[PDB]
Amino acid sequence: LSEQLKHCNGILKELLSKKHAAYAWPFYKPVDASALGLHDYHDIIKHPMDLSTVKRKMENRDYRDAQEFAADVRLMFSNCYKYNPPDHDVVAMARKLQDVFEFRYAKMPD
Ligand SMILES: Cc1sc2c(c1C)C(c1ccc(Cl)cc1)=N[C@@H](CC(=O)OC(C)(C)C)c1[nH]nc(C)[n+]1-2
Ligand code: NI
Ligand code: NI
Repeated sequence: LSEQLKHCNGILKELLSKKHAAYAWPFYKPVDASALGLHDYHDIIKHPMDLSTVKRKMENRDYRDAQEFAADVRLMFSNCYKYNPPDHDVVAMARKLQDVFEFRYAKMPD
């Protein structure tokens, strides 16, 4: 399951890669709610998450198993789906990146 964590790290690297940058970019760093004018963001989203935070957690050996990693990546998407109306541009981006994630996560070594 060090094997499994390596698969997770590969997925993370892919999500951050140029291949997917057109839709991944909003998820690169924490939402800066004040900068964006989203003064209700932290009232609605109790547990912010983004790919830089996932990357720091992976580098620090925070995640003890693949399931913990996947829960954080999915939290990041869920936050987007919670905050924004379903027809929003950023939601379309989240759905695309989540498709990339879920398909490759499903290829986890046993
Ligand atoms: C850096 C980031 S983080 C992010 C966004 C941006 C820009 C965008 C966004 C990204 C891409 C495109 Cl084409 C459009 C919007 N939207 C906001 C919510 C919003 O409504 O913000 C505006 C007030 C529209 C700025 C949002 N929700 N969740 C996330 C992760 N984001
Ligand atoms: Ni550990
Ligand atoms: Ni989960």
